Amino acid sequence: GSSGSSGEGVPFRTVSEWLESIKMQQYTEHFMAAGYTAIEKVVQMTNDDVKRIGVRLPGHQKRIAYSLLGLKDQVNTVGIPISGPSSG
Repeated sequence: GSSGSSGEGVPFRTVSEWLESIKMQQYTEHFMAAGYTAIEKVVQMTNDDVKRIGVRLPGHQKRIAYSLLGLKDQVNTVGIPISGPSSG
């Protein structure tokens, strides 16, 4: 352990900036009604939820589901993500 620069987490602050990123802002109206106005809850929802919110298509589903993975991953990471070319 060590004390220094801490923080970081979720990349987006609103569900709009998140959905719009994957061309799914049109579904935002549904996400809110379902109770996913905040990314904090948008990550809690399961794959099935993505089908209940309104999305019935295969693509629109994966498009969001795949995006959810990065959300839970971002909040998990204490700082910046790993990479190849980096000292240490």
